[PDB]
Amino acid sequence: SIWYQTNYVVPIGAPNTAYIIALAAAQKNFTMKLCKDASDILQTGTIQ
Amino acid sequence: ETILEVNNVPTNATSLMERLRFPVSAQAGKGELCAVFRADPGRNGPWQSTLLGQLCGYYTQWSGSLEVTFMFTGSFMATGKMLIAYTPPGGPLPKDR
Amino acid sequence: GDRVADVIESSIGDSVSRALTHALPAPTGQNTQVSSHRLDTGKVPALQAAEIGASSNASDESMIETRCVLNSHSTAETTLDSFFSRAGLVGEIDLPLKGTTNPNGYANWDIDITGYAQMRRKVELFTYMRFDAEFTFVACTPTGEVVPQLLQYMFVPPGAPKPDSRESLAWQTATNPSVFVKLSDPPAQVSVPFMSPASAYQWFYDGYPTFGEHKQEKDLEYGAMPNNMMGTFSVRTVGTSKSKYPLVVRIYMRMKHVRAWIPRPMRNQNYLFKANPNYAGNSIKPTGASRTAITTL
Amino acid sequence: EIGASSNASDESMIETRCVLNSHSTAETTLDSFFSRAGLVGEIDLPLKG
Amino acid sequence: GDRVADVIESSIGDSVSRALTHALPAPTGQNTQVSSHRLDTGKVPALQAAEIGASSNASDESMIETRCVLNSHSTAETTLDSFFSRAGLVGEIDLPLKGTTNPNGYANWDIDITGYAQMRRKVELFTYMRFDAEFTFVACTPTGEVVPQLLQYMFVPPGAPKPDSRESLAWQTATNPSVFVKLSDPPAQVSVPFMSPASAYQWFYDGYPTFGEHKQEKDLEYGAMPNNMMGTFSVRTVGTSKSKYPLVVRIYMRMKHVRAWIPRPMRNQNYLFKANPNYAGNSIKPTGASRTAITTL
Amino acid sequence: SDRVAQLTIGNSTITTQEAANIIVGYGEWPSYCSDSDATAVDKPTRPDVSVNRFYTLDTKLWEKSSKGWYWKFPDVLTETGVFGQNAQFHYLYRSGFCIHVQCNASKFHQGALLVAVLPEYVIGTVAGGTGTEDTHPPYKQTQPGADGFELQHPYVLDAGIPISQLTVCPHQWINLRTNNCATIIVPYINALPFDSALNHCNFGLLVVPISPLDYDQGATPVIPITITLAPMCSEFAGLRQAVTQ
Amino acid sequence: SDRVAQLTIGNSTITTQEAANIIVGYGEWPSYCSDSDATAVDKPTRPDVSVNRFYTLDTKLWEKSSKGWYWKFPDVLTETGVFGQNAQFHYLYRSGFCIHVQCNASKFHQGALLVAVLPEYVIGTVAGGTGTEDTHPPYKQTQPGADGFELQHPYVLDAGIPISQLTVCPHQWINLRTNNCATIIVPYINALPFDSALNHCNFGLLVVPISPLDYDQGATPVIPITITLAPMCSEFAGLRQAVTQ
Ligand SMILES: Nc1ncnc2c1ncn2[C@@H]1O[C@H](COP(=O)(O)O)[C@@H](O)[C@H]1O
Ligand SMILES: Nc1ncnc2c1ncn2[C@@H]1O[C@H](COP(=O)(O)O)[C@@H](O)[C@H]1O
Ligand SMILES: CCCCCCCCCCCCC/C=C\[C@H](O)[C@H](N)CO
Ligand SMILES: CCCCCCCCCCCCC/C=C\[C@H](O)[C@H](N)CO
Ligand SMILES: [Cl-]
Ligand SMILES: [K+]
Ligand SMILES: [K+]
Ligand SMILES: [K+]
Ligand code: NA
Ligand code: NA
Repeated sequence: SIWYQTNYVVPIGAPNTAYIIALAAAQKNFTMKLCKDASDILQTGTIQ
Repeated sequence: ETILEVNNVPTNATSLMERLRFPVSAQAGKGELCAVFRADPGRNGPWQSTLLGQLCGYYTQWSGSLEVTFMFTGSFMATGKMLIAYTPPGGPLPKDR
Repeated sequence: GDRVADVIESSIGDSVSRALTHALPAPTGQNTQVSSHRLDTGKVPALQAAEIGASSNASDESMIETRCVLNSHSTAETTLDSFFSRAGLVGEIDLPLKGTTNPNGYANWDIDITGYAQMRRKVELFTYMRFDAEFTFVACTPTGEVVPQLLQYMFVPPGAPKPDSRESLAWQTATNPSVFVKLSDPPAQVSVPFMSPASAYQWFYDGYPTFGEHKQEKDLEYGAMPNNMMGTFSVRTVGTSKSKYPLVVRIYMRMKHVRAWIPRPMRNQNYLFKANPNYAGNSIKPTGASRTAITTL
Repeated sequence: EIGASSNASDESMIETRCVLNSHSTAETTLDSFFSRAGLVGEIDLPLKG
Repeated sequence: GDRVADVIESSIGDSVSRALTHALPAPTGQNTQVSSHRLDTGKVPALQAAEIGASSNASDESMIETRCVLNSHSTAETTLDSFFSRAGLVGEIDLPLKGTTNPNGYANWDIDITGYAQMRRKVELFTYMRFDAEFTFVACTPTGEVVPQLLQYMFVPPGAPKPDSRESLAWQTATNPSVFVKLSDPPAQVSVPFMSPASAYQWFYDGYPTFGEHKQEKDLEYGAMPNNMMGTFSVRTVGTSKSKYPLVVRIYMRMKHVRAWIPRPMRNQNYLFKANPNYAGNSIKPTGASRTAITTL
Repeated sequence: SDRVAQLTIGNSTITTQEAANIIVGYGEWPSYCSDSDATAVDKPTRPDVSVNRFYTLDTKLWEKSSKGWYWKFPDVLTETGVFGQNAQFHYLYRSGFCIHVQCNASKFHQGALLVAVLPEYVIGTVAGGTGTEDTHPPYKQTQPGADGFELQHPYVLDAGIPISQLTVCPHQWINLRTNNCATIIVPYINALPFDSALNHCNFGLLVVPISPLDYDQGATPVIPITITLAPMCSEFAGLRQAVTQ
Repeated sequence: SDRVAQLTIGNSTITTQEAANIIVGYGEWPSYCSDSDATAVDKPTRPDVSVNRFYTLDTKLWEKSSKGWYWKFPDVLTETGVFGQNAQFHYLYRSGFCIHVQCNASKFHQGALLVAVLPEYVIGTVAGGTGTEDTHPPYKQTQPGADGFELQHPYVLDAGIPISQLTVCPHQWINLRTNNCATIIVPYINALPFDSALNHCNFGLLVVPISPLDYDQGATPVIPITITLAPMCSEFAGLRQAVTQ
């Protein structure tokens, strides 16, 4: 969860709204196991 | 790192790009909530936009720490302090800061 | 750095589990030593105090005059692998033609071995078990007949798409493991590793899988251990048209490389439901046979 | 903006304990991921077709 | 024993207070060194950042061209003992004949030195103080006259019976310390040790002496520190009949062997009550003199 | 010299002059989790004395007709003292326990209680009596808290297993002519290094009369059974707000 | 490299890119109580990470007319998290604190806050205005809890002493053109080795605007001041039931 600790403050002349972009990844202690098929199958009918 | 669609709400083709970023703006100083999302990387939701989430889908089990890096794209003259929290299992969605 | 004495001298953090007992090799039954009469005060092997919680330490030698016996009787058949590494039935799957259940030519079986009492009672002697397994699939028609029919078995782990028809795209099986075999071939057989996210499977879990209020409607979740839920076993006749024959697939499991912990009382009432110890309250029977009087055979 | 992923680790963001991680990375090798047979073609040979 | 690493490597329990500063001997004011012109980039002694919380580190030498001055001015008179070891008035006790207050020939004074502003303002410069003291008792009639009268002063610690009359059995003083002296004698004088149950007396205690609800009626107890309550000072004319003369006893205290901690802002509003910092809200005055304009003297 | 004992831990001490030794479950003492068995990365909190101490939680009355009772651990303590608070504020918990069940009478009373610890004590229901209804026990029966719960069918431990074999678990007996208490030390038992104190009960404590209480008219008829227990080597991790369930 | 900082303790991390160094009160770091200074004999509990962490307790709005506020320690925390629980269950407590006051604006706003720590901050009353009435401040003014309390007469700190000399106490300034936070580390200050977290506040935290907030119409007018603090080296003793006062 993300909260305002203080406030977004800006002087006269600058936009009152701005955006944040989030980038995610795994740390070096991350591993996966038990190989399986993905939940999605990207085709509806036969692919021609 | 790949882009996490925290803002996974718009669905019309013309607004899909808006899912890639979320906003902040001047508030009332009441420690207001900006956004929330589950941290489960292989669950439906924001993480599906990430390569990690997709690769995760080919494995039944996973283990490890995750990291989310937030980049502020407002103007140079904008300042602010945000509190980002991670609530371990069992804790319901925090009602306040 | 630590400077106050109570901190220096504390045992907070000792990770070594102090053990009061240790295993000894015992490949054969113990021998008997010669003994003679003992007419003594102070020494009293026969007298015990069961309240302590331990079993009697009295032996043959101290209760009667014994001879010497060199016992070479082996203890090998009572090892966990000896007791458990024997294939038993753990699942039956029907694939009928004209049917109420699976008339569509495929079937999904949630992997749970608690549907058959012989196997179940044996594994429930322990609380936690860790092992590898060999699965064998015996297929035939309901009369025990063998027909020239090709089948596909697929292992679908939690999260993989379960097939919903004989023609599901999921049968492409690009990542899940599948076995293609004919009914005319010998039974298919494969090895399976220990797959739980936990260090062991546990036949008993006194708890709930999630947090929250545990209201009457979510009471069916008491005892549900996702760590034991390995997925689904799917089978289908391999074709775009319905099979000409009704089939039955019987699944046998043989455990190997077994480890077990925390023995418990063995089931003495009939089982009623899978993974749940409910018993019929109106038909509570004694554990064994009964007689008319305690002074009569 | 630099183009690199964050270099921050658990140890520097919270007080951590020592954990000896023996979890294997073997199943995520290319051969592990790809050396599994999957369907790539279907060919029909009908009679009346 | 400790085995998990976080326990071994933890600093829980470090009793050594890591100190960033240390005292240096400074018996005289610092000297001035010769300096010359500096025409440099990068070096900027004059510029500071008060926000940090520290005082400026700039010195005479770096702001102007200075000569050498050997400063032998002593710093001895500004030590705590120099500042505090001077007797000041801390109590006055009246023993009138025909009176409203003490017409019975004895008086009890609760030891509290906050009744006189000169002494009080000085000790309140610090939060905690530890010291020994020399008490001097100056007695005479209200006109400053000396009469041939004998008095008894008794120190009554908390818990000892306070006298309730000139003839109280408590004046037997078998254990408490008493001083018998004539008004004609020089002032009585004694040494007193540091008596608090705490390591120091504290002129400020932000708290309550007891647990419970702190309702309006028990708000007079906010700030009451029993650790500062040393008892009662009792005085009586030594006789079974009323004295022929009205008396006044003035109590002077001279601290010695002083230690003090935590300096604080000095009182700038008149005192109103003993051991309580109340001030008159309607008469809040500036700390000092004022003028008509900032550009005029 | 085996009949007499003192158990001191934290700011609490227990004495007994009619003991029957002490049982250490499965032959091993409680210990903290090793750096190799652990998996969670945050530094744990080990409150020590404030939580590893004796808590006296409940008293039951032994009657000539009592069926027996059970308690679940750590459930019995989740709402008590500093231990409870820690169990509520943290996702992860782990600890051992020293259990001391008390019951004294007179040299003229008689009876024997079986005191045992059963790991993963899953409760079953009577399935609608006929065994056709797949019912489940309610939260108050699975996690009864400090009050414990009375057994409906002791012979099958309300779980379809024979109480006659419960002695395969760590246990002691309180046989009135012999002793007035049972003491059992239990290490942390689970297939995971840490777990939730709220969602999972690691074991159950059973106190069941096997030889009924008896005495002649005129002898004190109120014979209480009191339960005292102490967590040992408590560790907590995964801190957030307090949660009761 | 003095303007940038990271404070990490427990499971909490604070960052700032406009700092002004760090003040360590009276030149010394918090430490645990030594075996020679101690007097109580029970073994203390030192919860560590579960209580020595950053807690964000309150946000005030800085207005062009604000007078200033104060908070009392450890009062602000007695009802929060695992620290609060420990403070309630134990008679004795002791700890240091890391205080981090936050306030950012823009390069076009201006103003300066004085952030200081005053030990034994005894509050006085205006004595009925005339100074003839010996009144006392109510519990809610002496121990205001997390909300803090607004100064009635900042010039005399509501205690008859000059705020002009408050800089003789550990302090920093938040001067908007320079920094956006103040960080002060405070050791345990008292004339006793341990004391009650409930009956005695060891010091007060004052945040007072000395140069008023100002900006032109159109610039963000809501300028919050947030208070975050972390106990350090917390120790508790004298365990019994929980008490709130
Ligand atoms: N519980 C047991 N079961 C079978 N054989 C045993 C057992 N304990 C000891 N032995 C055998 O007896 C010998 C040890 O006798 P002792 O030194 O008196 O314990 C060994 O060589 C073992 O083969
Ligand atoms: N704060 C001070 N007040 C008075 N004299 C000082 C002070 N600090 C240093 N000195 C004197 O200056 C000498 C040390 O100079 P320095 O080594 O540059 O600190 C000593 O011999 C002291 O007598
Ligand atoms: C190609 C087909 C392969 C078939 C794959 C079989 C995988 C079976 C894994 C063994 C799992 C052991 C049993 C685990 C749990 C119990 O049955 C119940 N869930 C207990 O609740
Ligand atoms: C034979 C007579 C001897 C007289 C004995 C005098 C003992 C005086 C002890 C010095 C005490 C120092 C002052 C202590 C506290 C303050 O006055 C106030 N209580 C502050 O609230
Ligand atoms: Cl997930
Ligand atoms: K043998
Ligand atoms: K490793
Ligand atoms: K000098
Ligand atoms: Na014996
Ligand atoms: Na400078």
